[PDB]
Amino acid sequence: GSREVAAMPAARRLAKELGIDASKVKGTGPGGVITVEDVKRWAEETAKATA
Repeated sequence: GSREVAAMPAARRLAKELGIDASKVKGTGPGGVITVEDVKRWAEETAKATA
């Protein structure tokens, strides 16, 4: 399924609890699933940005 974006539960759950568009989170997990590390790393990438 290349014409569909996957989003595992862990990343999905946190994504919904964090308020981030998992789609915006280029998932690289087996089957195009946005991995937890993907959402977490990005979520922090935003907060990491100071200026």
